[PDB]
Amino acid sequence: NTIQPLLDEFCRLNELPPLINRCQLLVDDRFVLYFTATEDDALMLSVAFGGLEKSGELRVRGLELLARANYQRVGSGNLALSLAPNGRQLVLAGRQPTEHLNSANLTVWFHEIIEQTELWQARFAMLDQDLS
Amino acid sequence: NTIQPLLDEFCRLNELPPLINRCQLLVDDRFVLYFTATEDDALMLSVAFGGLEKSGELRVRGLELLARANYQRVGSGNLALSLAPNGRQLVLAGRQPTEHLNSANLTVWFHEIIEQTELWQARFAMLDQDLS
Repeated sequence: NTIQPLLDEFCRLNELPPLINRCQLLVDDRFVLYFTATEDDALMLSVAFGGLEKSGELRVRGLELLARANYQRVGSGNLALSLAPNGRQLVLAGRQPTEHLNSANLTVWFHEIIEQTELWQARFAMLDQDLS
Repeated sequence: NTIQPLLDEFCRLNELPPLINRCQLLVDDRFVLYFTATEDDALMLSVAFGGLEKSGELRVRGLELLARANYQRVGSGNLALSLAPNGRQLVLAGRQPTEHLNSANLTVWFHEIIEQTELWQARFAMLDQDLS
């Protein structure tokens, strides 16, 4: 119904600190996942996993990867890759109506986005892994 | 397919042809809207509304607009912009499980993707409107 009871049950089941506007939770000592209650009865999950180079070929390479990655399916909730307004931060986010959410599949969705984060962080970091 | 009756009721509700994998519907004599049954028991709407310049600074400006577009909510939240595998076509597309899809909310969605299509077509075309 409302997000707070579902988040409490979610936090209980997976053993996570309490959650509050929006709230955040640190995951695996590595990512900050944000939990936002939209206006139209949906819960958004968003995570910043990296950054785009400021300029040059490396920016363009990351930009071409960004643009194409959203064509295939990224995850549940219409998970999508994007760039924050500062032009630098790489973000994975999606939202789902709270009406169809309960603790179990909120838990599968949490594990899906963490999984996809790690894969995308890896892929973007591998653009600049060559040493001369 | 299991969702053919819903589509046929959605069409017939909206004065539209019946629909065939995937179906294509020509909308307002301007857009070819695709309906796809995904392998996730989901319905995917997709529309190609334009294309990125093949190369040069106008391509990069299109890529920058592409990467930022998906940070905001597009429509409700179940729509994202992407570049097609061919690297040219700009695509608006979103997924939703058939589970709760009814003819009513498939109508609100179908009007939303067409509306967002018109918005983003205009925005990308405004990248190249100055004449010297």
